[PDB]
Amino acid sequence: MERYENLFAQLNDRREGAFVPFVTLGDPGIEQSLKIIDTLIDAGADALELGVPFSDPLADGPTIQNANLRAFAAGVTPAQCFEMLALIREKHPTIPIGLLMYANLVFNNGIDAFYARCEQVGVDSVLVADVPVEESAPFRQAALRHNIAPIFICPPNADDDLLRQVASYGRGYTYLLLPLHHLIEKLKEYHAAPALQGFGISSPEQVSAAVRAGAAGAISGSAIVKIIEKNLASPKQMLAELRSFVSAMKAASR
Amino acid sequence: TTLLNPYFGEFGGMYVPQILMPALNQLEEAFVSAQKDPEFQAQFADLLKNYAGRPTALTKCQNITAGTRTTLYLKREDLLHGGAHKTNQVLGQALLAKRMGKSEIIAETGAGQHGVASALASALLGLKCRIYMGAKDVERQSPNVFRMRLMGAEVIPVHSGSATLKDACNEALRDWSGSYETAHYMLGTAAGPHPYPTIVREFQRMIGEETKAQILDKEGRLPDAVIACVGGGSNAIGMFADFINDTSVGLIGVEPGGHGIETGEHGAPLKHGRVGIYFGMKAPMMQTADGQIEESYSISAGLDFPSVGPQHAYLNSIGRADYVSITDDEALEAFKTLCRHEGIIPALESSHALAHALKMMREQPEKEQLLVVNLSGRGDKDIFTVHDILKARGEI
Ligand SMILES: Cc1ncc(COP(=O)(O)O)c(/C=N/[C@@H](CO)C(=O)O)c1O
Ligand code: NA
Ligand code: NA
Repeated sequence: MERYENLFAQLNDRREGAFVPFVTLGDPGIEQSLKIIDTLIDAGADALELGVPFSDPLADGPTIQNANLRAFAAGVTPAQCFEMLALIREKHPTIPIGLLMYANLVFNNGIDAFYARCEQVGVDSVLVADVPVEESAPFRQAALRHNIAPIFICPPNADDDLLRQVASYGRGYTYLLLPLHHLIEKLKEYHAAPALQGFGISSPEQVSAAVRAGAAGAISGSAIVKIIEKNLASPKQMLAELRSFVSAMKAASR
Repeated sequence: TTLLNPYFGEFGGMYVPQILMPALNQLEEAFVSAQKDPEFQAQFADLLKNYAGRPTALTKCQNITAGTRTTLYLKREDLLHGGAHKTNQVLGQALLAKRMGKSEIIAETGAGQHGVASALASALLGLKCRIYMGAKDVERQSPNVFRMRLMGAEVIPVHSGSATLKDACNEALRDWSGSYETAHYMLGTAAGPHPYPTIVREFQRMIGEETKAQILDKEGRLPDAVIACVGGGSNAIGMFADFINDTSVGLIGVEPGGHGIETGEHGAPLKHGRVGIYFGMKAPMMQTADGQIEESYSISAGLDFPSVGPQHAYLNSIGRADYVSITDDEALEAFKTLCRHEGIIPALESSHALAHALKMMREQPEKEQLLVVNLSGRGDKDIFTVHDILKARGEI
């Protein structure tokens, strides 16, 4: 499919940035997670980034560490996450769906088989958090064979060699985390997938700022999860607060 | 691009977030440079000799082999300053930290022995040391926590995940990814992302080099086999390395069998786990069927690393080294036997290596064999654990 290509073309028509929330699948439970995700979409999310709970998320800070713990407390497994992904896609045919994965969960039952299941359930991209471009070949190849975009992080300490590699290897979008203008213009020069800024995006002004700097949009890596954490005792207030937040963040992409 | 091969056959690699790759490349370059630098080697040699106490004895055990055709030597890393082999490679890594202009050390620890070694090296060499330790481990290792603190290190309990060694490993990597301009990550075993398996081997290889010289002096020939416990793989690869090209010499690594392999309550991923990708490397893992990382179980606290170094996985795959397991009860018996018959109190980790040598002897008592066991540490730290077990049984 071409879900990212179609989204960016549509956003470019409307002079609009993308806003992409992250949440952990199955946090704080499967049912509530499904409702959370439909609320994010209804409220204006342009795409989703979805985590699968993993025992040892060594690229994640405390907010997401705790989300994983909640999902494990609810007994959430990768198999259940894939059942969730199929249901999400069946409800929402055009929204790009990206996974944030740890390498062991991709490798566990075979790299090719993992990407084949992603294709079957309708996932569009996979970012493997602990696979640097240097180790990425079998992941990117399997992704592309199954019509999945492999997503790479361009970190704050990126050099030119890395920019060229990420530009060559990535698809869908570049996950942006040396001057910001430099990275963004260099990525465009090298024909990289459109850049989404993912560093500490927690307020509307940061969305506007990302677009102004020339990025195609912004990813909220943990702010959505923080709202879940804060509202655990009140499922209905949780949804209300998520709606208000996503609405505000999307409004800022204009 | 790296200077050195990050893999041992299919095992190893650099499976870290992209943000950490510059830290690994910097460390590899500093190591390669250090290995060609006579000044670095002389400073390392001086600390090993005059601070740590190398060379360590090779003790012939006078009583335990009586009535058999086994001759058994113990390489006495229990006599190194700090009471275990961990001290050797911390001194080398602390010097690499200084070579790179770092002023701070991060370390992970499970049983606390690597944490103590990191703390003592940091105190000697003027580095600010922080140690991550799973909260469950902190609770059960108050003596070591206190030593680390007496030596001026900050000990940070880790409450995420299982609150054990793996979780402490994650936290150390998280810290380093933000702090690597000023801090060095002093990884405690021959595992993790390249270049650590290589560095840790080269900074432990004096164990085997000395053993070779000592056994030649005393016996006029190489050993038939050298035997070492395997938690993450550092003391074993330190003993093995200099013998790898001596193809007649057996290399035997002993993983913890815990309550027995068939119970699943063990720590023997090399022979009984499944290859996965975690902690920066592709290696055999303790893991669930759906790929969640699990803990290693052993009576011994130090055989808790839930994977194994990739060079061991490689040496096994090609048949150069053989790996076996020893249960809690076998290790405990070997502990008691060495105390009573040789007057040496061995670490419970090391007791796993000794137990397998005793099995080699007892199973075939008329087989002529010259064995060396790496005695990776002393067992003072274990006497309460042993006491509690012997009382529970009713032996005391
Ligand atoms: C006296 C002794 N012998 C062997 C080992 C086993 O480690 P390798 O296989 O030699 O690397 C250890 C380990 N201890 C670690 C993990 O808890 C630590 O202290 O942090 C040890 O303390
Ligand atoms: Na004898
Ligand atoms: Na292990």
